Amino acid sequence: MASLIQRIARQASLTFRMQPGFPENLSKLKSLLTQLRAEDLNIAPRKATLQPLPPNLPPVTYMHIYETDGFSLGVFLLKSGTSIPLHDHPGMHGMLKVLYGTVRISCMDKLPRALPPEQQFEPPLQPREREAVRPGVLRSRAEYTEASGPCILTPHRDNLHQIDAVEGPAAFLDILAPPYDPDDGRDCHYYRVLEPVDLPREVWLLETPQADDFWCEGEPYPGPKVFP
Amino acid sequence: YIVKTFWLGSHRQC
Ligand SMILES: [Co+2]
Repeated sequence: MASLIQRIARQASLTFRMQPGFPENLSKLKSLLTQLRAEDLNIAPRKATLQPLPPNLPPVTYMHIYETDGFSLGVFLLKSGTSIPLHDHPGMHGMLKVLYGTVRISCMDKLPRALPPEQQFEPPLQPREREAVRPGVLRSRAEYTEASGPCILTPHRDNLHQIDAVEGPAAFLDILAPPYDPDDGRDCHYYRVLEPVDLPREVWLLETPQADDFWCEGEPYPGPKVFP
Repeated sequence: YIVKTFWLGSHRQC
């Protein structure tokens, strides 16, 4: 009777309210996301324009569906050739389900050891950046479509990720638990992975401001609404 | 401008 997106929201609320019952609830939530299709959200797949992106439009947009104190639920829509740059989710669980298109998701974690003095990167770092670089581990980098299962991240594993739209636009549904809360110490930090002068392998990470060419704007969510 | 969002934290929305 209830729409699939309402059932997902309900199950997310039960799951994220590890306490007893959490794994069975998380498994049921993943099984619901595995069934989700773009049409269940009234989102038609978007295909490439083959035109350059003008400076006034954002590379990525976001449709909000619902949020509680326990989780946030929405859809990111990436235009051709865009990314959500490498970022973390402090103390946070996250799920992602591709709705259309193909994304490449690179998954890493922060490992603190000092950079060895002889160590060298290309492009070279400024002195303040050499002091700030920290070790990380690159755990996976694979492509996902709507036929893949959901991708999961936790506070302790795969907590850093980068999402690239592959050969055209792509969109995914995300669940984040708890949501970000900058006033409470849970913000979104961006990072650069540095190339010195396969998986899992050790890398070097540099926290960095949000890129000048990345931002995300809201757009209306067209699908069935989540009701209290 | 900076907006505090549930989905991307402190986000520069421009
Ligand atoms: Co993320």
